[PDB]
Amino acid sequence: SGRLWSKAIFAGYKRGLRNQREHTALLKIEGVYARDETEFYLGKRCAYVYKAKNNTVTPGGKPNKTRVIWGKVTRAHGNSGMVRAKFRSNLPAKAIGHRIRVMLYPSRI
Amino acid sequence: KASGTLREYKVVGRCLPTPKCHTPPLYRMRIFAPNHVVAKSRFWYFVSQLKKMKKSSGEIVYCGQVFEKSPLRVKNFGIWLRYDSRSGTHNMYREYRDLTTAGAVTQCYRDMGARHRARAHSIQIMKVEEIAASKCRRPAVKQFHDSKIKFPLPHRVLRRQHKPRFTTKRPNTFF
Amino acid sequence: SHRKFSAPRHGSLGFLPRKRSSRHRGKVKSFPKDDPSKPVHLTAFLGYKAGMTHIVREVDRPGSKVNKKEVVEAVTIVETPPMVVVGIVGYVETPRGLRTFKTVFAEHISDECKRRFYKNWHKSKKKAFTKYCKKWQDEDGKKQLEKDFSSMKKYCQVIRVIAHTQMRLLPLRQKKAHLMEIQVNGGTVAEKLDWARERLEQQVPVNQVFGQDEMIDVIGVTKGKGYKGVTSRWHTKKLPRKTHRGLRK
Amino acid sequence: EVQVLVLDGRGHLLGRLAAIVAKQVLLGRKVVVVRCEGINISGNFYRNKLKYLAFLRKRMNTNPSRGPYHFRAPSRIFWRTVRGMLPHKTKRGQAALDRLKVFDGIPPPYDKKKRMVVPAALKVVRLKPTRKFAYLGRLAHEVGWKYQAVTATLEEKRKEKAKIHYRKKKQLMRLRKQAEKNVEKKIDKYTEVLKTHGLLV
Amino acid sequence: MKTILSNQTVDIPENVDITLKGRTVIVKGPRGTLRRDFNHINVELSLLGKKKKRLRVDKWWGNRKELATVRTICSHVQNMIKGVTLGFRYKMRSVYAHFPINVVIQENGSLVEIRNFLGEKYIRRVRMRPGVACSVSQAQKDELILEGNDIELVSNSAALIQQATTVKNKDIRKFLDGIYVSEKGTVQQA
Amino acid sequence: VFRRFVEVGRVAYVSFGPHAGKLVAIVDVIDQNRALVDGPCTQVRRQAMPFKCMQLTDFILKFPHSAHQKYVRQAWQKADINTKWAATRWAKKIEARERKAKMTDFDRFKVMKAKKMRNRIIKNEVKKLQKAALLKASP
RNA sequence: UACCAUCUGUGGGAUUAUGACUGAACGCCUCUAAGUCAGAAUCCCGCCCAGGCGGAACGAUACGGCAGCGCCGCGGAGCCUCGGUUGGCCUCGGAUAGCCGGUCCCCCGCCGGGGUCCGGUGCGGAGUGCCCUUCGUCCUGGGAAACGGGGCGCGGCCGGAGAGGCGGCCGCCCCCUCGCCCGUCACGCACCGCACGUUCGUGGGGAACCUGGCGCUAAACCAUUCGUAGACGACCUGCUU
RNA sequence: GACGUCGCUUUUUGAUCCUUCGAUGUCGGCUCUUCCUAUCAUUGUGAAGCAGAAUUCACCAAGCGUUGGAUUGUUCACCC
RNA sequence: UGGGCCACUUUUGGUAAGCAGAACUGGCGCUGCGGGAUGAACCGAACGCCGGGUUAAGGCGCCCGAUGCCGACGCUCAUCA
RNA sequence: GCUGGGAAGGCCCGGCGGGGAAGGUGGCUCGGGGG
Ligand SMILES: [Mg+2]
Ligand SMILES: [Mg+2]
Ligand SMILES: [Mg+2]
Ligand SMILES: [Mg+2]
Ligand SMILES: [Mg+2]
Ligand SMILES: [Mg+2]
Ligand SMILES: [Mg+2]
Ligand SMILES: [Mg+2]
Ligand SMILES: [Mg+2]
Ligand SMILES: [Mg+2]
Ligand SMILES: [Mg+2]
Ligand SMILES: [Mg+2]
Ligand SMILES: [Mg+2]
Ligand SMILES: [Mg+2]
Ligand SMILES: [Mg+2]
Ligand SMILES: [Mg+2]
Ligand SMILES: [Mg+2]
Ligand SMILES: [Mg+2]
Ligand SMILES: [Mg+2]
Ligand SMILES: [Mg+2]
Ligand SMILES: [Mg+2]
Ligand SMILES: [Mg+2]
Ligand SMILES: [Mg+2]
Ligand SMILES: [Mg+2]
Ligand SMILES: [Mg+2]
Ligand SMILES: [Mg+2]
Repeated sequence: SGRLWSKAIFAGYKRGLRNQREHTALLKIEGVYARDETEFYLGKRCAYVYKAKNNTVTPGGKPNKTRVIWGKVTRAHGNSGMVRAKFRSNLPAKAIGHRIRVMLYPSRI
Repeated sequence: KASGTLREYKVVGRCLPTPKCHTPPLYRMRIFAPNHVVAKSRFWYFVSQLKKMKKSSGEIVYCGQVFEKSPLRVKNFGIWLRYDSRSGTHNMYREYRDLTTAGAVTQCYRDMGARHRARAHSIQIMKVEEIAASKCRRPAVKQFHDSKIKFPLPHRVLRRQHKPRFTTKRPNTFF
Repeated sequence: SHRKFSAPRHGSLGFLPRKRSSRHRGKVKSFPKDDPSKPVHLTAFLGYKAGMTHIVREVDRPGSKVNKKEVVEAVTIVETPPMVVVGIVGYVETPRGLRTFKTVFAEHISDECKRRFYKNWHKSKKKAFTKYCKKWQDEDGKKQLEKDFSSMKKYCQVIRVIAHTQMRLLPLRQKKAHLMEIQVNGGTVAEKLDWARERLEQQVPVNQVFGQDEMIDVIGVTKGKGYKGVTSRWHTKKLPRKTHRGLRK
Repeated sequence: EVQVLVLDGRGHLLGRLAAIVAKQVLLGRKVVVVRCEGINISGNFYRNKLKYLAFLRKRMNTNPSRGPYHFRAPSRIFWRTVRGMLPHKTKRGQAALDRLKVFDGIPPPYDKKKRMVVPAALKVVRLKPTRKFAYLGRLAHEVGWKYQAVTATLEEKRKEKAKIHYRKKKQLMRLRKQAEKNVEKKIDKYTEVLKTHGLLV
Repeated sequence: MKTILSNQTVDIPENVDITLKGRTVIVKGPRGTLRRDFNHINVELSLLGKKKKRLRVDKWWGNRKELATVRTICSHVQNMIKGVTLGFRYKMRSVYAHFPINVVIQENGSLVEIRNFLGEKYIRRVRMRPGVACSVSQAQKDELILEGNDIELVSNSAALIQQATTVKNKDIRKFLDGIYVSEKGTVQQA
Repeated sequence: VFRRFVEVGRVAYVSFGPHAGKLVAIVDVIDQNRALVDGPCTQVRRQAMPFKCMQLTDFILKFPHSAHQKYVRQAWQKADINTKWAATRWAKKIEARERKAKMTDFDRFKVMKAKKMRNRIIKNEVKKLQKAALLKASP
């Protein structure tokens, strides 16, 4: 019943032109295209959810094929939406262009 | 000398009092500068070109911003300037419409950079004064000298071209 | 630097990949342009090269030196028995070109036509178009077929007739027939469609396709010579007699 | 947003539309661009034609069949501009280039959908009105595209069908207004709720 | 330098009726009707009178290059008004030294054929623009009269014919043969 | 064509800037891009303003150019604009826009229920209307 | 096999230089500024040659035996494997120095087109938009409905060809007056603060088992011949009537 | 186009010595393809001290063509 | 180690040269990194292995991080911009 | 806090007033369109 997370897109890693830093991720959240709108999402949890072959244990449920890399939004990256986030493990490069959930967790509203 | 929006300063200075003339004369300039440090630098430049006086054997007895006397009345401004191109240097007289003297001088700086590719270190402003409407020469100001002036805003180009970035309806320019 | 004496290009670059033809028949690749003011007619035919001989005729060319005198000219003889129209294909023109919309074949297609459809007629069961002529003789299949005709009439822009040669009238070893699409020109699509379905399952002679003393085009496959060198293949100049690793290079 | 984004190319400037499309298609977002024959290019027709003919001149003189392929359709010209703005020698750029699809005219999975517009690439927004421009369809047709007449007739058919559908929609809207005027006395309780919270001026 | 307003006005006679569907002028005098689309120029056009019928064109923040177009549009509309009131006629005379230029007018004044231009055997045929009628004059001997309502069509047809009869590989200071526009008048002369 | 003009006394609507969403009277014109500007009854003191930031309305006040604030203020008050505007439908369109922005969650629920029922009633009446309008049997 | 014999060798478009038309700038003039014209061994295309890790239409689709295959089932039970995704928008043409909507009088075999007239225009008949909206049941009222809802239930008809793979309407019968809004009444694992929950989805692909009804019973390659072909492959042919 | 003066080119010859001396086969011709244009001819033009014919000077233009010989190893040259 | 080479400014021969020869300082050689698309020497800055923050030079349509600012004022149309 | 102990600006029909002018208001003269 109902979505309860905002949809973002893994846009790429933090980088200059010829050096990329894979510990920080760049996220484009749908609907926000300025810094003073990115202010709401500034400490929210975020998740890269994906499927694989083997079964993993699910908290409060039965084992299935879904896996999650957890992270959180850390700050804004440049004048038009585009936050930068920090995950527990660095995100795989096959996730670029794909969906990342922003979870409305720890709440300040 | 770079820019911004300019302020007008009056800088008053003098040579240092030697035990030959115990009271050297004071000199005063109106100087359009980004800040008072640039104002004092330009003062020493101009007064060193005019009088045999340098920053070492001299002092600034006053450096203070001239506020605009009537910043709510639209005035005409005549600027007498000199500058130098890639070839030799030229005298010039420009006219502007503005609320502030420093605003008109800033307008003159951006205009000289636009039309003659002249840099601020090339420009020297030598006179700036408030012209009435019936004494102006330039048609770009005399066309605004009209009491019953009236014009539309014909072709309103959309500016928020990215909010939204994808719409379903094409914009309208007539309003 | 500067090849020092002008000579033109040996051979033509408008003719190359200079490879074996992928077909044996000879594709038209361009039919005549359609104008609906003309009557309905065919635009091509399929013959067989018999041989050559020569003729004697009297020329009527005013101002020419051979005016009202007799000349001898070589001729080529092409045997053209009448072609059997057995099918009809329609084409619609799209922004990607011109695609085939719908083909309709006829009942009772001949064995040389089915021979064209098979690669080994000896070991086959000869089952081609049997379920199709079933739907021709049926009545539920019959209303389906006229629905296809009506849809072709209301949508297609180019119709062509599938006709085969009848090889039993030829002195050749080949019993397998040659099929061909021949564009139908000169009318509305409805007019040429009823005309072609009138001519369906039927013989068309070269007397009806072509006429006396008109100028036509011949499309075919050039006589085969095999792997040749540059002197035969491009007619380059032979190198002098004292050339170490070969002259014909 | 997990649906396809369908843009109408008519009235848009080539490189600006290509840049917008390229960033979208790298970020995800399957994009269809229809009516690529209506795309405009700034600068006059002759100098745009000369730019294309210089491109046609660029040819691998040892093997032109191996050389650069000069596509002629306006859809493929737009596609090659987006290809030039993409990182197409990588798997990511190739996946984005596959995520993009372009068409001449409007083919019929998309003729019965709503087409969007990118105002940052529109000619009326990005060019002064006293400036020359060219048409991608005319440019393509004069550099060797074969299919501008068939596309024009199919577009005329599509416009007739769209006029019929639009007249149906207008009759439905008139009926809905009539129905509001009929039963306003039983929706007056609900109408004032919507007016209170900013819907229904 | 952008002038705030540049404008000027065309008077309209009583027997003409003009309509403005935007930047599209339809002129409706007695000799027919004309229509011209000016949607390549950013001006505004307005009808003023109810019994005097002035037409203003306005430019509103243009520079020099687009302030020219004001007077150009007004002159085009005045040529339309003249074309529907009086109609344009171009009288062009045939000029030859030795070989007489034989002009024959095929169907209903819409085709002209010049036969013996400079003694050549090639027959040149010029198609008139639609709405322009050519004829041989009766008052003077070797003279074409080509008439119409559109000045652009009539003058382009005259220039077509004139550049058709042209001399090649010879001295065009001698060899002065051709057909040249002698005068650009009207019909009904009032 | 061109029903609205930049002139002295023309009332414009400031749409963005520090004075966004405001009403403004044009006092004078400063050189093709700015206007001397004063809203004394809408709490905007006199300054220069870009034509890119202002949008022209249909109200024109009556005072000579470069007049003082008391003159523009009493010209605003005699035939006050704060009642002509706001009961113009541009202004209540803005007002509806901002209350729709301020609409809360429980309000959103009530709007959903009301709009759902209203659409049900309108849709049923539309169905009845077209099924009655199909009663056509004339030669 | 030879200019050492014989045959065949082609059409348009935009335009370049140039020559002009109307016509300002500059109350005159001016091929030029806006707008038009003619224009070539050039250029592009046709014609002709090849035919894409590019498509299309159509044919035939495996036993005399246990022997396969296809279709109609949600018809069932399961296995592996690839994972994305987490409501929909079912559509005028367009203009931008202008648009959009609705009506009274003319015309088109009683709908569409004009001319009035009336609205709106920082687009509210609004993509900053619109439509759907999900905790579920039980007693009990009120209006909304009553000309209804739901049958992967039957049959028929019409429209869609550019890539139609779709959409719409009638007749037969079978269940409910429930579902939409405001209320009354209580109950459900209320799993004791905690993550991958929530859809698309009966997803896609691949083997295998059971279960019925309707059907179908082929080709290709080799070998062999041919010589219109050919280095070899390839290619063109024939083989109980 | 004198006296002067501004350039371009790398089809001349110099100047230089950066690459190559555990090796880049060193003149010319023959053969064959492609490119350039600073156009000799041909297409379309403008100018002339362009009457015609012939010629000269320019422009768009490199699509197409630019030969057979005597002498010389010759590139160049010169003649038929 | 006693083959040096390059750059601002000064400077000799030479028409000049990515030529030859000096002075002064810095570099490269012996040196990676950010920028100059690419590059011994330019511009920034010199380096143990990492996290956070911020910068230089340089940028911010898309490739490609960053203007998706309702940025400011002008100039400019190029049939080799 | 400082500044020209900020400059401008608001209100007090600022009041006795004194002048001055045009990007010239009213009133007048002339020219055009609506009873
Ligand atoms: Mg040569
Ligand atoms: Mg030997
Ligand atoms: Mg004139
Ligand atoms: Mg001559
Ligand atoms: Mg021969
Ligand atoms: Mg020209
Ligand atoms: Mg032309
Ligand atoms: Mg032509
Ligand atoms: Mg050397
Ligand atoms: Mg050296
Ligand atoms: Mg060596
Ligand atoms: Mg070696
Ligand atoms: Mg070797
Ligand atoms: Mg070698
Ligand atoms: Mg040239
Ligand atoms: Mg060629
Ligand atoms: Mg040594
Ligand atoms: Mg040195
Ligand atoms: Mg060393
Ligand atoms: Mg060191
Ligand atoms: Mg270093
Ligand atoms: Mg670097
Ligand atoms: Mg560089
Ligand atoms: Mg760091
Ligand atoms: Mg960059
Ligand atoms: Mg970026």
